[PDB]
Amino acid sequence: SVTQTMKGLDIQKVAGTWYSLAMAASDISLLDAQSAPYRVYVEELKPTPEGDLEILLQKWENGECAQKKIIAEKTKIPAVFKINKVLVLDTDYKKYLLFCMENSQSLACQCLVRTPEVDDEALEKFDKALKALPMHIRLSFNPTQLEEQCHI
Amino acid sequence: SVTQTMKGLDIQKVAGTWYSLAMAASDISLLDAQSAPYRVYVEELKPTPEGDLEILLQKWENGECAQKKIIAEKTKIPAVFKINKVLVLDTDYKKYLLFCMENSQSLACQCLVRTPEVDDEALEKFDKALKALPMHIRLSFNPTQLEEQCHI
Ligand SMILES: CCCCCCCCCCCC(=O)O
Ligand SMILES: CCCCCCCCCCCC(=O)O
Ligand SMILES: [Cl-]
Ligand SMILES: [Cl-]
Repeated sequence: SVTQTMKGLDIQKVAGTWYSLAMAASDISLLDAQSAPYRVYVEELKPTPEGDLEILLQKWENGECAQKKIIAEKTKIPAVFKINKVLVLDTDYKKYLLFCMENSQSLACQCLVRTPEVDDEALEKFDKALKALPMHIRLSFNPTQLEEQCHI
Repeated sequence: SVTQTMKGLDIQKVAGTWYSLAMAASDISLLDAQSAPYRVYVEELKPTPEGDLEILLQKWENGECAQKKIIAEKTKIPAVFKINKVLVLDTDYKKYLLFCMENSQSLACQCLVRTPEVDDEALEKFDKALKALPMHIRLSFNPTQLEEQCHI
C-alpha cells in the first residue's frame, strides 16, 4: 500500500482552487486515455463543517469534459477519506498537495498545486513519494494545459 | 535538444536482443495510446558491416501488433543515426542501452535492457538522463508484459 501520510492535517486549510500538475498510476490503463478511469482533474476542494471533503473535478467522458461533484467521507484517521481510499501524503496548504487513491491493487497519485505554474520542488516531493510505489505511468501538464478544461 | 551521447560507441556490440523497459516523451500524445506514434517496442538491432543500423520493432496499428524492419542511417557522428535523429545516450552493451528519437520539437527516449527483468540501476540512469529533458509522459513495463507482443 501507500506508507506516507500528512501528520496533523488541517482539512479546512486545503479548501479552494487546485491544479492537477502531475499524475501517476500502478497500471498504464488507469491514465493512458483522456477517458481512462483515474484521469480526473481536481478544480476545487470544499471541506464540510462535519469534516467530509466535497471535490469538484473535470472528467472527459462520452467525448466531452464533464464537471463532476464527489464526496470523500472522513474516517477513523485524519489524512484518510473514503468514496476507494484517498490518502493525503503531504501538503503546505499554500503551494502543493500530494495525494493517492487506492482501491481493493489499482493506485493513482497526483501533485496538486495552487497556481498554473510548473513547481519543481513540488514535482521533486512527488517523485520522492512515488519512488516507494509500483507506478508504470506518469503524466505532467504544462501551464497552457492547466488553464484548459480537461487539460487539453 | 538532447545534450547526452555515448563516447566511443561500438555499434557492432549493440547487436542482438533488447526489451523496451521504459519509454518517455515530450508530449502525452506521442505514447498515451497502444497506436501512438512513438509507442514502438524494440526486438533486435542488426548493425550492417557498412555501419548502418537495421532495427526490428513491434508497432500496434489497425488493431494488431505488427513486426516492422527499419534502417537508421549512420551520420558524421558515431552515436547519431538518421531515419528523425536517433541518439545513443549511454550503454554497457551487456545489460542496458539508453536512446532518444527527436524530429524537426517531438522527443521520445527509451531504456532498453538485454533481459526481461526490472533493472533499477538502468531505470536510475534513464531518470538521470530524462531530468535534463522536457518530458510529460513516462511508461514502464513489467516482466510479463516484456515477454508479450506489443507488451500487452
Ligand atoms: C485531500 C485531497 C482530495 C483528493 C481528490 C481526489 C479526487 C478524486 C477521487 C476519486 C477519483 C475518481 O472518481 O476516479
Ligand atoms: C542504437 C539504438 C537504436 C534505437 C532504436 C530506435 C527504433 C525506433 C526509431 C523510430 C521509431 C518510429 O518509427 O517511430
Ligand atoms: Cl473509519
Ligand atoms: Cl551526416
